[PDB]
Amino acid sequence: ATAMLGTHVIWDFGLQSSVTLVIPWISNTGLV
Amino acid sequence: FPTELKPGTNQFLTTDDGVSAPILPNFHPTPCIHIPGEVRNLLELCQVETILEVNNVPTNATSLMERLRFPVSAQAGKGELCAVFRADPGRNGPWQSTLLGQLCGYYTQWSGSLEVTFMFTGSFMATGKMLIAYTPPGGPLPKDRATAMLGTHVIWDFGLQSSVTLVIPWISNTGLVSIWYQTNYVVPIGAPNTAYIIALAAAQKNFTMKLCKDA
Amino acid sequence: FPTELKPGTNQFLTTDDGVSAPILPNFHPTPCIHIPGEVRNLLELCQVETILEVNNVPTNATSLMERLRFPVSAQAGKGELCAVFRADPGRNGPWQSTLLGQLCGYYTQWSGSLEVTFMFTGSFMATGKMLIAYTPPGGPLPKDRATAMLGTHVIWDFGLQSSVTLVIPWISNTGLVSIWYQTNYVVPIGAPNTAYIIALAAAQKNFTMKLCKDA
Amino acid sequence: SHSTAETTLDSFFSRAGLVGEIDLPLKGTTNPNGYANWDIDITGYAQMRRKVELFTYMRFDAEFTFVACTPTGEVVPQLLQYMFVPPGAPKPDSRESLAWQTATNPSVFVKLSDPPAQVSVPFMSPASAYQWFYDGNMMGTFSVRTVGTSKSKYPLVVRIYMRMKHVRAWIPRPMRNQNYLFKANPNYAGNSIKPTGTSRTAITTL
Amino acid sequence: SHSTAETTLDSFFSRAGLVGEIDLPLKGTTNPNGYANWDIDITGYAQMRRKVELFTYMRFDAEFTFVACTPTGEVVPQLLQYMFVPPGAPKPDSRESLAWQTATNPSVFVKLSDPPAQVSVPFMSPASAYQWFYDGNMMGTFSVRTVGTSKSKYPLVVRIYMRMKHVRAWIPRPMRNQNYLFKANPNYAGNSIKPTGTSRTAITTL
Amino acid sequence: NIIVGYGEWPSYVNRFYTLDTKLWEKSSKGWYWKFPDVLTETGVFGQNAQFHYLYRSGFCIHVQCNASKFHQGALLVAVLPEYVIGGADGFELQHPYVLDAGIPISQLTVCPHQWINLRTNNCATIIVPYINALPFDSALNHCNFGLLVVPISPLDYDQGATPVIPITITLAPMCSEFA
Amino acid sequence: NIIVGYGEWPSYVNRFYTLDTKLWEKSSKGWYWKFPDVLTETGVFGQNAQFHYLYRSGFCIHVQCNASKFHQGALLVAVLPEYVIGGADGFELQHPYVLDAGIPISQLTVCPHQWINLRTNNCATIIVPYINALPFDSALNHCNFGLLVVPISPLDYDQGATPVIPITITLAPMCSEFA
Repeated sequence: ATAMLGTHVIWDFGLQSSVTLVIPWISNTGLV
Repeated sequence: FPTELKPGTNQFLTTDDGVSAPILPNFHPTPCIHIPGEVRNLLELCQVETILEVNNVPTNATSLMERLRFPVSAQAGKGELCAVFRADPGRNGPWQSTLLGQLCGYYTQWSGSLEVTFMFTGSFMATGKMLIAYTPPGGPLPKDRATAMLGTHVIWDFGLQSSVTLVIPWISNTGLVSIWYQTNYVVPIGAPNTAYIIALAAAQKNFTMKLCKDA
Repeated sequence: FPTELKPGTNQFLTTDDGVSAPILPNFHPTPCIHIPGEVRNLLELCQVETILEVNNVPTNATSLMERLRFPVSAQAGKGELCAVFRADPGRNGPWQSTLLGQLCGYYTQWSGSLEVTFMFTGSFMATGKMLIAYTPPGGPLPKDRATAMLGTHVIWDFGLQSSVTLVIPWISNTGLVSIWYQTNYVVPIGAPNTAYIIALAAAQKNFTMKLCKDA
Repeated sequence: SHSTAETTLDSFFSRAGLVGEIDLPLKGTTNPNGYANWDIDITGYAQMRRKVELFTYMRFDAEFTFVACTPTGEVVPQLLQYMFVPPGAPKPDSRESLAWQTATNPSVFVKLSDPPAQVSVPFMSPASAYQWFYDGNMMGTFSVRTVGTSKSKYPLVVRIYMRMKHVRAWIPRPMRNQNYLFKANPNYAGNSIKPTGTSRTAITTL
Repeated sequence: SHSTAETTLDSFFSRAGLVGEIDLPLKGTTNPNGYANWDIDITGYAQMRRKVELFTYMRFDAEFTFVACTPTGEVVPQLLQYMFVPPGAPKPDSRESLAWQTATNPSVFVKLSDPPAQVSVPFMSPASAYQWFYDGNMMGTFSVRTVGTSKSKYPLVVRIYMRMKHVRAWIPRPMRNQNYLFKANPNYAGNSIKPTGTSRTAITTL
Repeated sequence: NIIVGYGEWPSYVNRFYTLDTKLWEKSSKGWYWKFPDVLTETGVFGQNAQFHYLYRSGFCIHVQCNASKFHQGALLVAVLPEYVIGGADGFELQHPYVLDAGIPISQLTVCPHQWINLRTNNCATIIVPYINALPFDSALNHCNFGLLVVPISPLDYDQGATPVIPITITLAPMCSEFA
Repeated sequence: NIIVGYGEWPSYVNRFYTLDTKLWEKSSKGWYWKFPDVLTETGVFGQNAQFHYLYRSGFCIHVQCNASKFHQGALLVAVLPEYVIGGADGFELQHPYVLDAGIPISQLTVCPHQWINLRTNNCATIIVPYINALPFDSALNHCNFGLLVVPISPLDYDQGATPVIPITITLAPMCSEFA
C-alpha cells in the first residue's frame, strides 16, 4: 500500500510478457 | 350579479383538482439545482432488464440466492425438457422478482410486447445446443422436442454465443416458454460438468398501463 | 349563472390577503409631506456598524459601560492571547449588543459575509503590534501565536494605523476570532500604561434572511 | 442566498394578530350592561410595541376582523352591532344612549352564525404620520353590544384581529433594552438595569 | 394501446388520502386537554412509503383538508383553530400557552357546520429536495384545538387528508421486499427472510 | 470630516453661537442638549423664537476639544430626533448605558454620528435638516432632536498633566423660517 | 465496455489508487465499499479530505479479475447512491438476497451496473458523477454512494486448479474540488 503511493506500475502476465521501467537520473541511489 | 347554487355545492371529492389558499405568502422556496437521473414516466423503469426467477423452487433462507439461476448438466440426455414458465408479468410466479411485475401490480390493465434474455455462465471450453420455444395463447405445452421444433423457436449455441434474446409478440392484462436439450453437454477433461443460466426480462416501447390501483 | 362552493369557503385564514369594505367612504386622508430618512428594507439597517461587546464579563449596574471595550496593557508579554470570540450573530453572546443580532433574532435562517473593525484609543506616543486571526468552521482554537500565524491573519500596528478591518468570508444560520500580542506595549515616559480597543461589527451586501419569527 | 423580499417593510408587518378581547358575561360585574367600548390601539398584540418602536414615524391602514362565540366555543342565534366612533365624537355610556343611532358612526349588523365580519379603516391622523415618540395617535373606538332591548340569553366573547397594510417608516432607532413600565412612557426601573445579553467568566475562554 | 399519460409522476401521486386522525374525547386520558399536535408526515397513509421509496430524491407541494365531526358522525355548533407551526418554532404545551397567539404561526378559524377547510403548504426544505435515504425532512406541525376558555361540550374527531402536487423525482431504487420494523429505518427481521413471490414444486411443471 | 444627516441638506440670526465649555473628567458620564431649547434666550434667534407662532430651521454643529499628545480617550457624538427622556448649559447622563431612555448605547451609531479619538482627530461636524411630521411647529412647546456627547473610552493621563479637557460646541442656524 | 452513470460526465490527487486484492471463493457472498470513505487515509486525497470543510468530486472505477479458461462464474458490479445498511478493505454481505437493506438483488440492474462473465470478459468500468441535494458536502460525515460486487453465479473449478480468484479495484478521482 505504501509502495502504491509513489512511482509504480501494474504488470499483467496475461496481457503482456514484458514491461519497462525508466530511472529518471543517477549520479557517480534509488531502489526498485 | 344574480347567481344560483347547484347540487354539487358543499362537497369534498378527493380526486378533485383545484387551487387553495397559500398558508405562507411572502415565502420563497429554495431554488432547484441540477441532479442527474430524473424520471418523468414509469415506462422508462418498465423498459429496464431485471433478473427473472424461473427457478422459484427453494424457500430456505440460506438457499434463497439459488432462485436466480437454473442448471444445465452433463447427466441429461438429448431432447429432454429443461424448464418451462409462463409469460404473465402481473400474475403470481416467476415474474414477481422483476420490476415490471412489481410496477404493473400498481395498475389494472396493460398490453404490449416483452423480451427475455438468457445468458450462459459456464466455462470457455464447454459446448452444446439448446432449443427455446414460444407457444401462443390457447395452445398446450409441446410433448417433445420435435413438436416444439414445429413452431416459433431458436437454436442456441454455447460455443458461438453467450447470450440469446427472444421476443414475445403480444400479451394482455398467456403464452409459454420452454427450454429443451438439443444436444448433450460437451466438456473436455478438467472442466466442471455443470453450468448455470441467468434470465433477464424487460418490456418494449409499445407497452402501456391504465387505471392505477393500490396493491 | 351557476356556481359551486368549495371546501375552503367560510374560513378565516390570518395570513390571507384580500380587500375589505371601507368603513368611511368619502373621507380623504392627509397628503404625505417629504420626511428625510425613509427605510424600505431591513438590510439597510443590517449593514450599519454597531458596537460589539467582546468583554461581556461584568454585570454590575455601575460597571455596565466597561463591556464596550477591552484592555491592552504593558504588563503582558509577547505571544500571549488577548481575547477570543465566535462569529455567530444570531446566538447568545457578544453579538447580542449589535443591531444585526437583534434583527436576525426576528428570523429563522440567514447567510452571508460579515466585517469587524477594531479601533485603538491609546495615546499618540504608544506603539506595538497585534495579530488578529480567523479560524474557519470546524477547526479548533490555535494553541499559540506561531500556529495562528499559519492561517488567515493580519498584523496591526498602533503607530501606523488606528483602525483595522477583518472580513469573515461566509456564515450560515461557526468560526473564531482571536487577538494575540505580537510585540509588547511600548510607551515613553509620561504616557499611560494601558489602553482600550473598541470593536464594531456589520454585514456585507450579500447578507439575507428568511422565514420571519416572533422573538 | 435567499430573497430580499422577505425583509421589506410589508413583510415585517404583514399578518393579522389578536389585539383585543371583549367579555360580555351573563352575570357578574365585568360588563354589567351588554356593551363595551374598546379604543383602537396596536399594542394589544404583545410583540408589536418593540417592533414598531424601531422607527419614529409610521403610516399605514388597518383591517379588522371580529370573531365571536360562547366561552365554551359554541355558536348561538344572536345579533350584534359593532359601531365605529371616529376621533372627535361622543361615545356611548348606556344601552339607551342616543349615540347608537347616530348615522355618522358606521355600524355593522351581523349574526353569530355568520363568517367573521371585516372592515377597513384609513389613515386618520391630522399630521402626515403617526409618531411613537413626542418630545413635548387617536384612531377611533369600536363599541360592541347585542342588538335588542332586553338582555341576551347567552354569554359572549368577542376577539378582534388587526392587519396593517401600506406601511411606510422613517428614522430608525435603537431597539428596546429594558422592561416596560407604563404605556406611552419610556420609563424604566432604575434600581435594576440588566445587560443587553448573556455573560461569560473570562474574555479568553469561549 | 393505452395512453402514456396514466404513468406520469403526476398520476402516480395524484389523490388525497387520509394521513392523520386526531381524537378529542370528552373524558378519558387520550388528549385530556382539548388540543393536540400532529407532525406533518406522508407515511400516515399506509401505502405511501413503498411508493415514495422507489426514488431517492423528491420535491413537491402539499394540500391539506380537515374534516371534523362527532364519533357518531353528527354535526354540532363548535369552533376550532388549526394552527400551523413552521419548522424551527416552539409548539404549544398547554391550552393557555402563548404559542396560540403568535402572529407568525398561521391559523384558520372555522366552524363544524362548514365545508372542510383547505390550505396549501409549499416546499420547505433547506436543500433542493427531500431524501428518504441519508447515509450519515421536517415540514411543520398542525395544532388542533377548540376555541374558548372552558372545555367543549361535545366529543370531536378530526381527519386530515393530503394531496401532493408538482412532483419531481430522481434516481430510482429497488422496491421494498420485507416487512418494515421502524420509522426512518431500513431495518428488517433477519431471522425470517421471505422470497419476493410465490413458489412451485418443480421447474418443469407449470 | 463633515457628515450630512440622512443625505439631505437644509432647505426652505444666521451666525455662529459658541456655547459655554464643558470639562471632561476621568469620571464623566456624558452630556446632552435639546434643540431649539438650547437657543431660546440667546440673541436675535432667541428673541425671534419667543415672539413668533410658527418656526422651522436646520442646523450646523461643530464639536471641538483640545488636548495634548499624552492624553487618551474617545467620544461619540450623535443626533437623535425626538429624544424623550425616561437650557444653554445642558444636562448630564445618569445611566449612560441605557441612554437614560431604556435603549442601548451600542446601537446609537444608527443615527448621524461622529467619532472623536484623541490620538487621531479633535473635531466633528454634523449638518441636520428639519425633521417633523408637520411643515411648521412651535419653538417653545416641542424639541425636535437632541445632541449627545458620551465618552466610550475613559480619559487617562499621567499625574502632572492637565486633569480636565475642554469640549466646545459652536452652532449656526441654516435656512431658518419664522411666521 | 465503459458505462457512464445516468448519461452525465463529471464536471465542476487525480491519479490511480489501486486497492488491496479480494479473494473470490466457492462460498463467497459479496463485498461492498463506501465513498469517499474508501479514500480518506490514503495519500494526498485523504489528507485533503480531512482538512477541508467542503468537498465535491466524481469518480472512475475499474474492476478486474484474472482467471483461467477452466474457471466459471459471474459477478454483478453496481453503484447505489445513499446505500443505507439495515475503510479501504471493504465489508462483506451477510444476506446478499436482500442486499443487507430489505431490497431485492434481482432489481439492482436499475442502477449503473456491469456484468463480469468469466467466459466472456474480465473487466468493468463505471464513471460516476457527483450526486447530492447540495452543491457541496462534508467528506467525513456523509457517504455519497456505495459500490457492490456480488457473485450471481458461483465460482466452480476442478480439483487441482487454483481455488481462489483475485479481484482488483483501481479508481481515480475526477473533477475533485475542495473548500
